[PDB]
Amino acid sequence: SETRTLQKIREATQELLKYGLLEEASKPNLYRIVLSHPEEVTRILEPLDLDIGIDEIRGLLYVKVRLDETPAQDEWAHPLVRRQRLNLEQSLLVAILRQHFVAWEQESGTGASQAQIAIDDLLPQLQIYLGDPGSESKERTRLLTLLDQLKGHGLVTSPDAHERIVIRPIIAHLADPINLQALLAWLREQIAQQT
Amino acid sequence: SETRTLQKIREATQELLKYGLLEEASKPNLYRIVLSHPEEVTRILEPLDLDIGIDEIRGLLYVKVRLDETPAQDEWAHPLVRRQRLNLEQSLLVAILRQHFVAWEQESGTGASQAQIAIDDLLPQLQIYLGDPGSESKERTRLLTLLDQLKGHGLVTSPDAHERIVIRPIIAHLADPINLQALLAWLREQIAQQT
Amino acid sequence: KRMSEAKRVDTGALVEAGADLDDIPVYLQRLQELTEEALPEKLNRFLDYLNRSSDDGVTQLLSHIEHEVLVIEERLNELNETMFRVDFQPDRYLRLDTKKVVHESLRTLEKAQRQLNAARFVDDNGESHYKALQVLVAQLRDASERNRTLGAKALLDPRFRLEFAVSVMDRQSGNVIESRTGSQGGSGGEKEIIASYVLTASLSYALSPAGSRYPLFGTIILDEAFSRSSHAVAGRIIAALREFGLHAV
Amino acid sequence: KRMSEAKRVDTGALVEAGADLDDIPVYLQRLQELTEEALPEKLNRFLDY
Amino acid sequence: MEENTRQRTENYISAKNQHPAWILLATRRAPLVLSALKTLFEKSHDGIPLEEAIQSLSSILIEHVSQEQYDINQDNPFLQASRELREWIKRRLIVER
Amino acid sequence: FRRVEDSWREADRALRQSIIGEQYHRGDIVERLLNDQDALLNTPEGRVFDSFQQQLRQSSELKAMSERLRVILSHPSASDALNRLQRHDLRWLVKRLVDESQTVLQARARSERDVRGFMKTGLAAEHHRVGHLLNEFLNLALKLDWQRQMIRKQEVPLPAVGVAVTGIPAIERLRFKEVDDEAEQTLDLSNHAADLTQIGD
Amino acid sequence: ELETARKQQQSLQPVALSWEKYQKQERQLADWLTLESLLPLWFAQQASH
Repeated sequence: SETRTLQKIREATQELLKYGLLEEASKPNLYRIVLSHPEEVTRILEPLDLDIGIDEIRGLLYVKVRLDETPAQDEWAHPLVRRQRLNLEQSLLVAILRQHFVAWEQESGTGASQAQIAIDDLLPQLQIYLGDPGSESKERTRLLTLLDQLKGHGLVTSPDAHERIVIRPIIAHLADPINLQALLAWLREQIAQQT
Repeated sequence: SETRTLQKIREATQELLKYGLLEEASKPNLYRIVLSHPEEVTRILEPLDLDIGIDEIRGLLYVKVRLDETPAQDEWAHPLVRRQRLNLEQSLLVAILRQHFVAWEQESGTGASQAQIAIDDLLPQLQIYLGDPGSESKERTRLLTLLDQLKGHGLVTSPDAHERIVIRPIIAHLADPINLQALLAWLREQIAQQT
Repeated sequence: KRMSEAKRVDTGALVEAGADLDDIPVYLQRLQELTEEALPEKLNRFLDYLNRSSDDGVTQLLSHIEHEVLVIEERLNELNETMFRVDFQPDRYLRLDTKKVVHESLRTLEKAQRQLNAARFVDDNGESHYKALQVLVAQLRDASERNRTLGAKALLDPRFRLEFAVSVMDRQSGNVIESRTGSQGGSGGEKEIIASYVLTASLSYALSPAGSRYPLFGTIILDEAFSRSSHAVAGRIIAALREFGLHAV
Repeated sequence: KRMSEAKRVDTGALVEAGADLDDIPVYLQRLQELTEEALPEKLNRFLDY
Repeated sequence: MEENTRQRTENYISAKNQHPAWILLATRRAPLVLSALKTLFEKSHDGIPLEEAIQSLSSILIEHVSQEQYDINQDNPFLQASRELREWIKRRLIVER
Repeated sequence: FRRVEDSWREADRALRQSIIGEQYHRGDIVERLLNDQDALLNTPEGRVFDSFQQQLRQSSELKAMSERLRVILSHPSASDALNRLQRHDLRWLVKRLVDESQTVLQARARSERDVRGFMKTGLAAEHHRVGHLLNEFLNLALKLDWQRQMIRKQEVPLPAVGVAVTGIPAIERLRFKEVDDEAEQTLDLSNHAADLTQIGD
Repeated sequence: ELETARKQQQSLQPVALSWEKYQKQERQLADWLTLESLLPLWFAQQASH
């Protein structure tokens, strides 16, 4: 009797809401389905106070909090974005991963979603900032905790049998140069407060 | 895109999704917003394969599965709704609350008078059916952990100053009551047997 | 013309620019930046530093392998000390020894290291040193790639640098008539007893906490090596096993 | 811009001449020789092998 | 040479406050820790595997339960050994790789 | 040599912390690596390390020293001279020096790793903008007091992208412990003795 | 990397030299063109006188 949204559209929208993002490289069918009715998906998100960005160059479709009247204080207050706010150690690791991601992008162009890094390369980097407790196992545990928390936000695949991970393309949009300037201005503010 | 959905309507929908329920007793405004906008609410839920079940006498609103039966298999695997299976203690407390709330609804009528019970009444029953973890303090800690978790699932409130909780009307719509009561019968059978 | 010439060698900077008047600005901007970096001036310094650092790494690794070989050679003396205690035949005790493997890969490594050491002195801004270092690192990388081949193990695996030999010694004198090396002899019973005996001695030495000649964990497990052995050689096996302080199953 | 590009992609058939208009005769001789002889001949050798 | 004299007390003030060895010699519990650590590293030169090190340490500390004059673990010597290894890593006495 | 090992750790760490400096041209980083390695070499412990390295080129002398050590500790007087631990250590001192110097080389190769990382920066335009931004941010990061706990777990204003909604709390998703698993297994501790006669002839 | 930087600088320097030479020529020619515009007025003054 009443209208039913295309069952495939329902599948795609619910799946994208579940995982928060959707990549052609591993889920092409739903990715294309959304790309076939982007108006429909956007309308579906409007009640949720959500929105859908696009990046066809790397093959990502990611959710983002709507901004029609959203408080500019922080979109994180939205009741349905369940994962918690990012923090500045996670932000330092995010910056390192973003630098590696852009380096890989230059190397292979947009290439494939496989922008990989060996975990052993991260340890020298964070060592400089978070310190050096002198116990390789302790620093590795700290690094893996940070990486797991980042995967909670969906920016890196968990460690695998080769101790390698793939920086998810979503990283490019979280460390968008505009967001980078915002965070950088706030970080300069805090450095001034350090006085 | 086109004009927006009412900000009040979207707020109420997001609240109902966060908590899985809405109440006239505590949130009559969002509750009446959802009621006065049922077609819009269900349309918003339609892409999600979601819907809202209602009980005006109990002052209860809650989310429920809109899924077609056996599109993939006879048992529903809604991506946005993970079907957690509780541990034994939580199941026992759920059965206790179900039967006690039913009895209170017999006594006062359906949803006419809030169902209530005291922590001190509960603890001895948990000790009887489960066994002493080692002290009264551990019993209270375990009971409060169970209550906090269930309140997370919207089933119970927090203890008041007198340390009495009110049973949430959501209990009336649990999935498998047969399993609950069979487990309760088996639990009494086993406490009888193991002695 | 020269704009196009510059593009022929560009990598990653002039890509965004054409080859005409409007592009001259960015060309000269990057020329300024490149000259500011002054990188081309470092050439000889960095070449010599690379030579030094990679030479240090390569020589240290090779000497480390050689010292591993020496450690193994001393382990042989330790086990020989253990084996001198017991008899293999009534008037004889077993002893070990090692020769130095002669192989193509190790010989090539020797030649390349000779050239590398000869290449330090050549007053050539370190070019010949770099050539020798490149060929030696080529050997190392080749070996590390095809590790299962005999040459790769002969190079990077310490023990394969040695050939193991076993002999039977006169209790009262240095007299020796026996050798299990090069040509095993293929004896269908003697090889089995020899292997079981040497294995028992080594296993006892490993099992014995330092200083003590007696194993702390006396138990050992064995199998149809006896079936391959005759009655007399099997009895020799049991006698040797008991004499080394081993209780067995 | 065209002839300079040709010299870059060149494979020993244009290095003997420069990148000015006086070299045009060699450019054209090589162009026609390669277009008529080289392409069909190489394609047929490739196909036969 | 007197300039070195004036500057030197800065060096010794810093070391007494900062350098690991001097701080260790200063602490009330110095002799027990030093003896145990010497015992551990003495009998091997390759660097102890952490599990072996902590087991040997829990064995050593048990010998010193007779030394009641300083801390004795009443219930779980292994936990004590693990805690002491953590602590000595924290003081940069032992770095593990 | 243990002290040399720390000196090289700190030289390498300084090289890294300076490499973060945005204003450092590529030539500046190359110059810093070269000059820092030279200075570390020239310092006294650097001279010790350098002379030991030169001994490696002249390996026959180190081999002769190890051989003589071997002949020394075997002589009976050696038994009285030292406990077995010291004899063990001294003979393999020649190898032990080789091992320890390896640790410094690891730091040098590690530093060359970051040098190589900073060499390749011929970025595209957008890559170049984000690279400027990231280097600025990382320089700003060094000055924070990382060791403190509260600094690390402070929130940042980074926007939420990739946001995922999850855990929709539908009461109908609830399932409960089911006790059909109680199938018991007997503890058959009886002695399953043997039967000698059954054995074959 | 150092080798390629050397080559790039070596090849780029001639470009800058030619650019500056051409710029000199271009200012010279621009001024010379400006001279051609004043010619009618000078000879007009002479003709009137």
